[PDB]
Amino acid sequence: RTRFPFFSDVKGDHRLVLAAVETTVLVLIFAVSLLGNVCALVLVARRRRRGATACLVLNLFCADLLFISAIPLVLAVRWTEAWLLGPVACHLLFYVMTLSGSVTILTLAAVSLERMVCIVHLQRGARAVLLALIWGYSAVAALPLCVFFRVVPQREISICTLIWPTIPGEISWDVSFVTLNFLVPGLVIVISYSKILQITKASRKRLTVSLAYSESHQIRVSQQDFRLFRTLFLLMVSFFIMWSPIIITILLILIQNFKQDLVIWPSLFFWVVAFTFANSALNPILYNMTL
Amino acid sequence: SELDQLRQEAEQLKNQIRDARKACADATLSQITNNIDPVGRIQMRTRRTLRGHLAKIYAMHWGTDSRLLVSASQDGKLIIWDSYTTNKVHAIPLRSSWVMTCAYAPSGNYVACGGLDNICSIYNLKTREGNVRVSRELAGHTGYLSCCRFLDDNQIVTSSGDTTCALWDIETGQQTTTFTGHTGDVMSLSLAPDTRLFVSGACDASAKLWDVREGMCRQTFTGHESDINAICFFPNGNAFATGSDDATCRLFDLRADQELMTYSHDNIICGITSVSFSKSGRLLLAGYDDFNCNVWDALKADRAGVLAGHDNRVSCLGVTDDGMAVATGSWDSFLKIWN
Amino acid sequence: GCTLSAEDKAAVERSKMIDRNLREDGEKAAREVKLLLLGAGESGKSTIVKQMTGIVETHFTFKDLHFKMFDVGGQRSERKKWIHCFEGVTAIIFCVALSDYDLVLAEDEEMNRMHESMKLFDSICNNKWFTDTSIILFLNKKDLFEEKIKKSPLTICYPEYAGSNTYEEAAAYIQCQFEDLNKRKDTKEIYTHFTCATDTKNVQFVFDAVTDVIIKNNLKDCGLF
Amino acid sequence: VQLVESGGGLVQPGGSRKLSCSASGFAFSSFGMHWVRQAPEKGLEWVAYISSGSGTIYYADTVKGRFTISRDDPKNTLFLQMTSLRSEDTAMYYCVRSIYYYGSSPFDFWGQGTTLTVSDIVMTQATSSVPVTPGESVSISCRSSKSLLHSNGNTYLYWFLQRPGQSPQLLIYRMSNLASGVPDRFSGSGSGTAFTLTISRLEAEDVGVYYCMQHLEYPLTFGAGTKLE
Amino acid sequence: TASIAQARKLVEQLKMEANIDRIKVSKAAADLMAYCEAHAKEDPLLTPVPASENPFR
Ligand SMILES: CCCCCCCCC[C@H](O)CCCCCCCC(=O)O
Repeated sequence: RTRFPFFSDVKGDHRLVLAAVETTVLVLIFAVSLLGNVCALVLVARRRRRGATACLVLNLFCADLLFISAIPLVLAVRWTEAWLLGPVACHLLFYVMTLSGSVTILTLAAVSLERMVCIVHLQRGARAVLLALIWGYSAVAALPLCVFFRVVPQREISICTLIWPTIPGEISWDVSFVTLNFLVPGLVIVISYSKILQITKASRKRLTVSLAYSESHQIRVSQQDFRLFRTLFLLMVSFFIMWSPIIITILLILIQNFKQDLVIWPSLFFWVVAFTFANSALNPILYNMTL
Repeated sequence: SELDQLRQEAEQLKNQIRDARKACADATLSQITNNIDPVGRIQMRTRRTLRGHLAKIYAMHWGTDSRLLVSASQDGKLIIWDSYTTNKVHAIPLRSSWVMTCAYAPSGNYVACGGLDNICSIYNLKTREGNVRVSRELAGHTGYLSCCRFLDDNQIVTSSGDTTCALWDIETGQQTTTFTGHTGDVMSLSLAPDTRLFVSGACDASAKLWDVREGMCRQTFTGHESDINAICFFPNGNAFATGSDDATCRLFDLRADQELMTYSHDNIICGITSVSFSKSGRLLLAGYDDFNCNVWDALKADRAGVLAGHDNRVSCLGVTDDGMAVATGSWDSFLKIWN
Repeated sequence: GCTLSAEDKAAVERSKMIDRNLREDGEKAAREVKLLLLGAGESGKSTIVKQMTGIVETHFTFKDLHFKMFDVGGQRSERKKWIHCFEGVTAIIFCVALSDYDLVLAEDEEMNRMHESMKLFDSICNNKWFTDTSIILFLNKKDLFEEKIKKSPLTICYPEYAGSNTYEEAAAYIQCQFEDLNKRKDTKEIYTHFTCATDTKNVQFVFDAVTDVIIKNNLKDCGLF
Repeated sequence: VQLVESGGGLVQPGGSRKLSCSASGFAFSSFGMHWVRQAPEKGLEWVAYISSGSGTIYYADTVKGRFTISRDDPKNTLFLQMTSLRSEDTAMYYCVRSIYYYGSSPFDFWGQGTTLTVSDIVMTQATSSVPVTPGESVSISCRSSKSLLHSNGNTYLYWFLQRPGQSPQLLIYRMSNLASGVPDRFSGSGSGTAFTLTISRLEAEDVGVYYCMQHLEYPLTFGAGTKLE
Repeated sequence: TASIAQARKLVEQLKMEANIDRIKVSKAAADLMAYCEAHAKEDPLLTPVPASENPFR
């Protein structure tokens, strides 16, 4: 009966200065992400003279655009206490946000798997059936997030909350959504980058036995094995530090069903989401390094 | 003493040659053709793009019907193109992926190719078995074969990297005539419209006009400061078009025996890979290492157009015998039919 | 597609079949490793090609990897006019002779032919086409150098050398002198190896060095490097 | 170049029969192949066609759905499977070579023949038989339903010649060209729907039946056949 | 040994090159100008003729 609001603040703590700080944070995030992602998109499009994973990255650069284009709606809502927007926006805003999130995670995992298989099965010396399939899983898996949003006054304020006719699947959907959109992708990335590192260090230890390295040349390679391991580590932990928080708050929202407590603060959910929108500005940096 | 006396005699004879050339000059080409109307602006659009090569494209040649094309690439492929419909009439796998020249017979029955194996192979296009097969391999050169050109019928002239050119006999397979007199690698050949005289340009910054029947050089033109990569005839067969590595084109002449025009620009530091004229002899199209082609206006010096559709070095040019198109090949494995 | 005659439809079908054949043959040729083999006079290229008229291509296979070695030693012409043909090969196999510090050129008895070999190495590793191609330097005839160094000091070739004339460190000095000619230490790497006349690990070393080259090229194009 | 074909013989109606043609002397894998049958009434009419890539198969709109045509490149053999043989399907069958690119001869070489007995634009010839005189030239006329001149400039009219006891031989393709090995006495002209073929000096080997054909669109239709004796 | 023969051959080639008649450069310039003026109407690249006769449009 006590539905949990999503994007709504009582604003009983501060006189709209919190609204000002949320607006400035969101507007700077939106501006930086728009500019950076469009610049990365155009420069990566510019060098399409060869191949080398220049297709799956554009998918990611577009998904971050969907995030940052869905941002202004919540930016506006934070000013209005209730869900004053048309009762069709809630059927669409959260759906597009979840779709963009799931495709960003899946394209990260697919880029990592492509890189690993390229390195392992030597390239020199399948994609449009994959882009469609990852865009296809997300739309069918995020579908229960567009039909189960009923705008109901909670008090009298409309809250655009989520409810489930099937109380049975409230646990089954989230468990399947977290496991196959945050667990599978993470393990794939981890094993792919671990295999890449293993291959690189197995190749190197085979030459040093064969005396292919002199002095003052064995201290430039150690300046380049460390630099590789410090790039394959920034990729493997930015995934688990930016997409981990959003996943965590979904579980606590579910477990709030049986907790019957105040485990989630009134403004906690918005801040976690505001953190995740930063990840749409980080991706045109990590996956466009050394350019 | 005799060697020094002979060297002094050669030097004084060269001085006499220079004096004779300077005496036969009245006014340069920039003075007589000053009052003619300018060409203005020449714009061309890429009508067709011929895809299918998977390596750098080193040579091309137009058919005498001005519709069929041949192109040679480093992936060991000689491809016959239908320019109008982009269709591939033939695909010939060379025995050697190192090919740097190709020619298409004026009668259309044969094609030729050569490269780093010092052998000019000839393929018969119109056979009774339906396939294209090697008719004759011409061997006898010691330096890389840099250019080949079919004569009127059943004869080919080839210029190689061993400072010697050779006129062959495809019926037998031996050098009918050997032309010597270059001190550097010969990189380009051109044939007169009457097909009795031809011109070879070499790395010695020289271009020699030979006689096919006699087999002995007639005239020698110098003036360039680096290697020569391109050579061509004017449509009336009485002028040159030399492209060098020092970013300059020059317009020589066979009767006046003296250079006439220099096509250069301060903004151009790259060499010239290919040079050709238009049908009327008014437009001189030159390939460049600046990833583009320049359309100069002969009888003048100002530029007339830029063909910048490529994203790599333009290696080969060609204007149809009809004069309706200008194909262009580059190292990005694309031909473009401009018009 | 609709205003084509029957003959033009058949012509377009023929063009498409030719395109398919070109694509298949071009996928076949991107799975072969091409190695431009260089050297100087009497460097040891002959024994290298044995233990493992223009260009002379050579084919061999080692552990499901096909190699092509494009020797251009017998072609005497300007390198400036055909060296860009090989822009795009995986690696360059440059062979020199260690026992060449006491011999001299037949044409001119000076510069001991080893500064002449270093001239070619400098000219080849500083090219404007080979700015991204690794090198596999083979120092040939190491067994004959051992006796040659015990009788004649290495300072004959190198006035500025200062060290004891033993093999284990004279070889290091000459290796360093050859490697110091590199001007781009980040883009390209030199994989030096000391080989004898009766050594059987040269093809294995070429295989290891070329897998390393390929892995680095892949990491470079993927963006990870 | 030789195409040898077999599989004929007396067959009862309602059965099945496979005609097999073996090619020896050319790259069979790059040639489209036809089948042209001729009843004893001296009428050539097209049957089927298979392209070079073993696709794009066509059939005449008289026997479609009953005959199948297939090719085998490793064995270089062309099969025609024939089912439900009717009483009107008795004829002599010829296998025809064909190649299509810019400037080829699509009906250059014909088969040898196979006698089989059972127990749309139209091309019309002028006459059925013409008196001959070696001194004067001989002109043969031919007309079509509509114009054969396509928008690309080609006029897809062919000309054949069947000598007694032999196979038809190509003489002129696209109404203005001449085949390989044919003497230059023959010439062809015409415009639109009416075409003509001129022979300068008629000889002993110039007698026989002359046939028209169009390749503008399928099905291919032949003429009645002018008999020069 | 063969160097003096090569020098003699070079001198002979220069001598035969020294017995070639030459016309003044004005005549050659006039001939080139007349040839370019005589073919100015039949050059598709020089004059952008309408697409009626163009086979690539
Ligand atoms: C990493 C996961 C996929 C990307 C998430 C994108 C970030 C913002 C969208 C969130 O999906 C929140 C939308 C409503 C809460 C749904 C779960 C509620 C329940 O059933 O407990």
